[PDB]
Amino acid sequence: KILHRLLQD
Amino acid sequence: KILHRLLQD
Amino acid sequence: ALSLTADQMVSALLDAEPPILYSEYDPTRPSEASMMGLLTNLADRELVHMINWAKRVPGFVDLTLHDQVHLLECAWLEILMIGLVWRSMEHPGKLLFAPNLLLDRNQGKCVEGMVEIFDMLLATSSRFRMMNLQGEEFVCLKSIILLNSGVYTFSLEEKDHIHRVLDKITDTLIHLMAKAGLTLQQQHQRLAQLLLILSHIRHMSNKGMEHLYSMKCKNVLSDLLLEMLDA
Amino acid sequence: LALSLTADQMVSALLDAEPPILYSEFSEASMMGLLTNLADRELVHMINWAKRVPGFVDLTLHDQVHLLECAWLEILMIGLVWRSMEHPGKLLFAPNLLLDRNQGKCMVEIFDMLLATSSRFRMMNLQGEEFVCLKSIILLNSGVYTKDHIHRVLDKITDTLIHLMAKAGLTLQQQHQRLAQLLLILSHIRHMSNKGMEHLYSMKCPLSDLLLEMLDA
Ligand SMILES: O=S1C(c2ccc(O)cc2Cl)=CC=C1c1ccc(O)cc1Cl
Repeated sequence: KILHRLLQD
Repeated sequence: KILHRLLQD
Repeated sequence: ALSLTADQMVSALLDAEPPILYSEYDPTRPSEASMMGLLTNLADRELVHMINWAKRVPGFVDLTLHDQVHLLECAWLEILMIGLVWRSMEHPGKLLFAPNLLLDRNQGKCVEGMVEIFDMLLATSSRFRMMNLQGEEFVCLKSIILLNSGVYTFSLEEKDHIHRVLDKITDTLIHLMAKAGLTLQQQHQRLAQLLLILSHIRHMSNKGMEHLYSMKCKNVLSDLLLEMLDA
Repeated sequence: LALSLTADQMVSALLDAEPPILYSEFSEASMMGLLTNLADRELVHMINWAKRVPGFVDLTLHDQVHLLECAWLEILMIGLVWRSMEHPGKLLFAPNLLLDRNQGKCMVEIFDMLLATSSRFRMMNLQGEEFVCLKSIILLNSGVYTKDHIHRVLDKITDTLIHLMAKAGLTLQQQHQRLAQLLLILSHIRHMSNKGMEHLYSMKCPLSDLLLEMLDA
């Protein structure tokens, strides 16, 4: 889940 | 075209 | 059409309301194909009443026939769904397609993909209930869908007439909520709340078309409804 | 904290979080490669813009994902329509990427609807403070059905939108009429998004893993 990564950074 | 006939009654 | 009072506006819409139809459904018997034919046959008979209801909406009669055809074939499913959502307002967890055709979420699982549309219709019905939508605001919202869902695609100063009628129905919505004892802030919020619903009704319609265009080729329908799809 | 704002600091917060206007780097394959590459770089800024929308950070991470997945194409379209405003008959995808209806061949159905929306924003003379409010409403509304906090923030953006029209000197009738005209446009942006989603699914399945992840939802 790439969207999970950008929402955390 | 049924939509045309039902609109002119 | 433009000089009617807001009190005269709601009575014209409430008088033009189509009837509630029944289906040929019989619980001596249960199929996903048979249940699909009941929804299609019911929607086809309702389209005949909707075409006559649209002609009684203020401002719709003044438009050209080519524009009347375009507004209906772009919003017919939206009108059918918001009507279904309205009839199922006080039947929580179930969709009242007809007084004899009352289905829950478990029966929408027989047909494929429709559960997402089914639960979205249920969520819209629960939204109307927690807001306690009135019939006067419902006939206004349904008239907005008819004049708005196909206005951007289209001879221009008939479009300006359409926006003038839309502006009057907005004042009619504000007039009703001002009579129910709400402050101007509460009127603007409820006005915004109601029109945001139409974005989801629009969404469910586009999802309904895409599913209706899959069983068409797969042959799992009427001639009038097939004309609405071939458009 | 989103609920305690004055409509002025709500406007100043959304305008401060505005994403940049990116640039692009006409066959059917080359033009598709440019638009999808531009949209992929815009997805990264919108994600950071979404976190700066007051009230969005207070949501569950899974809820943040669902709202962004349901409205990412809507946000890109109302931005394109807004950038393309003072360019009638043209869609300003990027300052160096200005396309006409003739280039829409190589789509043309969604292209004219985007041009029709931009002409509507010009006819109404849509202000920037109203535009960022409409874009925030799209983020929170388009996925709230698949919540009591979302609608409290939605009512606040409504109070902020009404305040903007009250400052410009419009009577109460002109306010709720323009309020209705703006929100009814969001039904067309929703319609253009769904018609764009079904084309990308057909046309694609080279796109990025992030953009492909937005489509598999
Ligand atoms: O508009 S598009 C788009 C875009 C890119 C940057 C933007 O700022 C806005 C958009 Cl709408 C990426 C792919 C598009 C697209 C391309 C072809 C087609 O048939 C349909 C669509 Cl929706």
